Amino acid sequence: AVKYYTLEEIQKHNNSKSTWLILHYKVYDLTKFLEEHPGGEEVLRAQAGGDATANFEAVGHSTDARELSKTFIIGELHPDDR
Ligand code: HEM
Repeated sequence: AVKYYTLEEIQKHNNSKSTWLILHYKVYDLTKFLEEHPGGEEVLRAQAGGDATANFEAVGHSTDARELSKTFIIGELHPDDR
């Protein structure tokens, strides 16, 4: 199962209270990951509300990181937005 969230909504979740972004048309809550993320908070938060696939892939991110991302998958991008 998965919950679908609208890009509208995701754009509201783009700051300290909620840092969510699209990667590969899925919604990753990194809100409680800001401090943890070795790349720093601002790098995600800058793209948050938007898609960051290109950045995520440009950075490579280890298999383990990709796997860890699943732990933050809170939903998919709504098909209306896809
Ligand atoms: C999907 C959620 C993400 C997870 C779980 C995650 C996890 C990690 C981890 C564990 C590292 C260490 C690199 C490694 O060992 O593979 C890292 C580095 C990094 N991440 Fe992420 N990341 C995520 C999303 C993003 C996003 C959206 C961006 C910002 C556009 C980003 C930018 C970076 C940068 C700049 C580094 C540092 C690379 C360096 O050391 O030069 N990450 N991330």
